[PDB]
Amino acid sequence: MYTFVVRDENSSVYAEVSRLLLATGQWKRLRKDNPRFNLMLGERNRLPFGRLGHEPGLVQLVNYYRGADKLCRKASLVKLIKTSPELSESCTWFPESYVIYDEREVFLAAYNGNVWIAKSISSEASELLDFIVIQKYLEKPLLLEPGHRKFDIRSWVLVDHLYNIYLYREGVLRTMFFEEFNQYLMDALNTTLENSILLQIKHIIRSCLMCIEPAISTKHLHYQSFQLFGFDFMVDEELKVWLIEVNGAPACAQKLYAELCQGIVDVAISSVFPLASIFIKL
Amino acid sequence: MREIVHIQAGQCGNQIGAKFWEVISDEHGIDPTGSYHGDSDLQLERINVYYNEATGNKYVPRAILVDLEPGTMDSVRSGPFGQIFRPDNFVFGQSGAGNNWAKGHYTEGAELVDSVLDVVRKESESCDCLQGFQLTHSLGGGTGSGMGTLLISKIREEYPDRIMNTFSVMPSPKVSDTVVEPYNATLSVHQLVENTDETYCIDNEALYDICFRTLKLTTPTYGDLNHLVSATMSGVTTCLRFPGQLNADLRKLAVNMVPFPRLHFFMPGFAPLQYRALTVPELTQQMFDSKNMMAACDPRHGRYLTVAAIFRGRMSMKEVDEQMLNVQNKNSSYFVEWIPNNVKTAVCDIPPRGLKMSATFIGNSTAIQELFKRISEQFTAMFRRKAFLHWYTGEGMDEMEFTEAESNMNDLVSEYQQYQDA
Amino acid sequence: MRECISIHVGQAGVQIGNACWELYCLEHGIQPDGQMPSDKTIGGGDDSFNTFFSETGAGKHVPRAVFVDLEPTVIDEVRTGTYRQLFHPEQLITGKEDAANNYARGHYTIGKEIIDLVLDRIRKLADQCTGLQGFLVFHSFGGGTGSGFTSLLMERLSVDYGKKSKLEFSIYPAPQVSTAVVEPYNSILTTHTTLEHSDCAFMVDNEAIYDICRRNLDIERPTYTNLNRLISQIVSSITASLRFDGALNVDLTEFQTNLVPYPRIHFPLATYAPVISAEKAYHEQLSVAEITNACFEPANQMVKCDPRHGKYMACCLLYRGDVVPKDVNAAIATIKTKRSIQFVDWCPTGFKVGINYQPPTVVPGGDLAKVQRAVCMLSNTTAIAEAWARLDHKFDLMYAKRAFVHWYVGEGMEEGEFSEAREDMAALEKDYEEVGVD
Amino acid sequence: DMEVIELNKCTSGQSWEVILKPPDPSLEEIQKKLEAAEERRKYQEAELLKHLAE
Ligand SMILES: Nc1nc2c(ncn2[C@@H]2O[C@H](COP(=O)(O)OP(=O)(O)OP(=O)(O)O)[C@@H](O)[C@H]2O)c(=O)[nH]1
Ligand SMILES: Nc1nc2c(ncn2[C@@H]2O[C@H](COP(=O)(O)OP(=O)(O)O)[C@@H](O)[C@H]2O)c(=O)[nH]1
Ligand SMILES: CCOc1ccc(C2=Nn3c(nnc3-c3ccccc3OC)SC2)cc1
Ligand SMILES: [Ca+2]
Ligand SMILES: [Ca+2]
Ligand SMILES: [Mg+2]
Ligand SMILES: [Mg+2]
Repeated sequence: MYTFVVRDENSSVYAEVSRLLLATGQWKRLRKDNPRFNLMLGERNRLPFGRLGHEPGLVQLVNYYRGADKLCRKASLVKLIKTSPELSESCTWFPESYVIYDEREVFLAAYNGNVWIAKSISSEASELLDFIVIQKYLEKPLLLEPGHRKFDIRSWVLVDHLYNIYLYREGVLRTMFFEEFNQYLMDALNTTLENSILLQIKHIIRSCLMCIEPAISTKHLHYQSFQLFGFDFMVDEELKVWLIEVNGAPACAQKLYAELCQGIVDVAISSVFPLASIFIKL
Repeated sequence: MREIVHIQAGQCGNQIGAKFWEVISDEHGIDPTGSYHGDSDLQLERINVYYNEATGNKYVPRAILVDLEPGTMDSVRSGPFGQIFRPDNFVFGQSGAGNNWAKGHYTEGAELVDSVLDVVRKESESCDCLQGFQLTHSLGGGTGSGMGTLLISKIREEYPDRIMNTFSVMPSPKVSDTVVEPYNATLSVHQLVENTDETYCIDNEALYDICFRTLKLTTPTYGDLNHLVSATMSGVTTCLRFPGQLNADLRKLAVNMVPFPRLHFFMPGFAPLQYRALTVPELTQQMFDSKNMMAACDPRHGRYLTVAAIFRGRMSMKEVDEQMLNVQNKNSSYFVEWIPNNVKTAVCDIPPRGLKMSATFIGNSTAIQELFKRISEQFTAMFRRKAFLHWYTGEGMDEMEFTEAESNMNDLVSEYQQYQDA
Repeated sequence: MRECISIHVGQAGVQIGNACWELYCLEHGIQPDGQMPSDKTIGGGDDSFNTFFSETGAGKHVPRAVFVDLEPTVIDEVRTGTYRQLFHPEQLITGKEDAANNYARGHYTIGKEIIDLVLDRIRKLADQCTGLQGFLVFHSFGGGTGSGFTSLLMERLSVDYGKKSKLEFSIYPAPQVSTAVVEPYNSILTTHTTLEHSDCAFMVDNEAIYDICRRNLDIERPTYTNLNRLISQIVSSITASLRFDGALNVDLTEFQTNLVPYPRIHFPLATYAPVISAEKAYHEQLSVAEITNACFEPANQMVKCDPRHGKYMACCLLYRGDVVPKDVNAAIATIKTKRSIQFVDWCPTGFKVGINYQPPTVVPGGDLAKVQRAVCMLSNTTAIAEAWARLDHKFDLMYAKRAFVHWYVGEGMEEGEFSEAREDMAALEKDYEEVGVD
Repeated sequence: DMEVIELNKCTSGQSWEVILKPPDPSLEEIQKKLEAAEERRKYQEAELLKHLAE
């Protein structure tokens, strides 16, 4: 009989995870301030990672990685890539970005197709600076037919306590799932989703986590950690995958809630707390 | 040197007090004559806590026998370990209490209350460091209940910086002698709240259910009920009598087990209650079981403020720590979350007689309110018709004093309910 | 030569002191009766070991330490112990009844009675010093004596010895090895009081040592002996520079200069390596780079925390044994390219290194194996605030319900001191956040 | 590029510094605290002895 607490009511994903734990008959939900627990579904802002793994005879597990905010923030992601030797400036799959509060003089040098976009879209530099990071807007994206429309790809990644990178087989396209999207490529561009896009996707995901691995790894800590991430990609007309942003607490597709949340319990929860694959390992 | 002055008052208090001294004398290897015949030096390392060393290297129990009638104390002296007690410590009257708290606390009792303190003071002057006072009595009587609380009030006046500890025995309709027992109990509790630091609620109803349902005794006698108490008192004062890695000095017990100056009523528990040796997880499960509670209160109906457990005998200390932490994690809904690590456990290497290993339970549970509620229901039931009050009013008491005791106890219950919903 | 006086308050302070002074006598080759064959200058001398030892005409090397406890039961074991001929009878101070896990009882009630006696006994050893540096206080956050009396003692020492520095060796309370539940109460109170009197305090979490003695020494239930013998190794490595010839941390002043940039922030995170079991027959002797890299492992720290998410301000490396400067610097370069070592922008990213040629001495028959080389890292990390966060949270749980408060008010202390001590801790955690957190 | 500065060597050992990257209440006040707490103990005990006398 394992125990777990809930400290995030706004969580849409772990609302199903906590529901399945009570359906096993081997997991008991306790109060949100009860220190005697095995699993923790903490909040997003200011999570007390300090009070974890300090209870005698209790192997504690948290659904977040301390220090993963360097990858899930706008300004941090740009800084992380440019300052890491394993990523550096010469990064093929990451668009030209600049941090503006800085890299103001550096931005104007590369400015002199010239359209950018700021976030935390206009061809003129002056307007953008006056509004306020500034990323190079992909002026030539891949367009689906019929419709001549723009889209993006969401991939859910689960990393357990042993830091094993697992990629969900079922992705979504916020223009469409993989099975429908794969058929379109084979009929229009004469290629598969596995080779053209998914290969670059498995590269971006693996490279980012291995870069920040020795900074957030919980191999020799007093508490283990796991976290479900949400990568957002972009594909141009040359079939090249670009990295946009990484979400710390992402959402999931409606029909995929049953399958994905079950997988989280199996390889990220039951792997630590055994009871009485839908993931592609990288 | 941390010496404790033991006091037993009344019929009940003396009979269970005598059984207490029987067991610990066996544990410390003291024959009925008062000489030492043990085998280990651990039995004499902290022997000065309860025993006074005599002239011929004997050990005379630092205990005072008090009663208003010689009927009970003469039975103790004519008992198996009656020649071990100091002859001067036998202070008794002749009139009696007659199961009357009024006679014991105001009239007849006050005529002898000074005679006892003269023995109390004499036992205190020989103490290198007076630890506290240990009282053993019942609350359904007159001598132990009336004069007992009077001694407490008198001692506290003389010794304001000494710890007050009592082993109060609770009356019950099942095991009763009179009908005025709830009257005496209510009047005693009010005194125990304001003038004591520690109190072990020992319900005779719980002692009866244990003998009847668990021990399978078709007809339990007082002697059987005393065995449960005698073994319980042996477990509670284990660390006090035997050298431990915790260094118990009674005062620490008060600071740790009592979070609020009015909530200091504990629930004793013992396990096992046979040749087949029990294992560590078996002792732990029984120790928190409701069938081993000696206060007739269901732990699941309340929450534990503080919990102290002691394990005697040779056992895997690692496994003990695991099973204890196991209960807290499997039953976290019955432990308050505003007191971190409110469950401590120590291990004694010397087991009692008859058992290779045992476990004694002490818990300040808020479920003890049911004990005071049961008395309050029996009290008001009679007091609303002013029944049997002429036995008290004829001793100089008024109805106003009873009403104050009823209110003071009901307010105590409200406090236990207050922190139960925290 | 400048002498130093050690102070051991409470059961924790005394027993730990026993493990240290035992280890001290083994490193300097001092027999339990006080005799030292190595010391050729009988009766006098101003060597490196005279800072912690005084000499008589008989050739006895009397330690410059004072043991104080409200109960005799602990120090009486020292009076009849192996080193009974080592200490002078006036150095062992004992009272009647203890503080009973109560800060107020040990600071106000009983502490007032015996404070004048202790200071007089400390004055006895202070007059035997040509140039006293300061004091080393050994106590615990949990005990009523180690917290109550210590706080009062540290106040008087700042009055009678204002120009003297005072270092602490406090013991952080852990649930695995605890004696009371009001220890978070005692911990906060003694911290608030001694904060303005301590120049540098080294915290040692019992939970860490307990888990180190289980992981490395393969001991199921480690005793105080196993704990103290391990803590003594850390203290010995820190005070090695004081007891032996050196250039780094030669006095109690450099400890504050090289580790304490901000007065309030004087809690360095200590890390020791390696911890080897004696029962092990075949072991691989770890190299210089291997034990240095182990300093950035949470499983070898005195306080369990994650320095990766905290910023450093100053770091010191203390090596003992077969260690050469070439291998040390070679290790530091490698660590920077693997570990997340982040220093504050207002401090030089560097390391102060000290090397002692004499290998770490171990107690014969103990549980620690003899090593050829070791290292004790002293890093002032802002991630050590996690220790305060945990402790203050347990403080807020009980104080919100006003539990166990009357035991402190009944000893003369006011309820206002709780809030005062808590608002001070809330300001302390704010300081750490303004330095490390971006 | 690291720099070793202040290298001092002695029979007991040697020491240096490697750089990687450039950047009270008086006695009277205490006695008042103690005597104020002692007096409150006497007060709380006086109220106890008074209550018992009543
Ligand atoms: N490392 C170590 N910690 C100890 C030792 N003894 C006690 N402690 C810790 O200190 C805490 C309180 O014990 P002490 O500080 O020794 O209490 P005390 O000094 O006897 O003072 P009193 O409160 O009056 O009993 C406990 O929770 C332990 O965790 C020891 O010998 N070694
Ligand atoms: N457990 C136990 N309870 C007793 C014993 N003798 C009396 N009692 C309880 O004490 C109450 C009777 O009061 P009693 O002690 O005889 O009056 P007193 O001694 O003169 O004050 C009854 O409710 C009994 O439950 C005994 O030997 N064992
Ligand atoms: C929950 C709060 O934390 C505590 C800390 C310390 C104690 C002490 N135990 N103690 C004493 N006298 N009898 C006992 C005792 C009684 C029954 C069982 C086990 C015992 O402990 C060996 S003195 C202090 C108790 C609780
Ligand atoms: Ca008469
Ligand atoms: Ca000399
Ligand atoms: Mg009777
Ligand atoms: Mg002590």
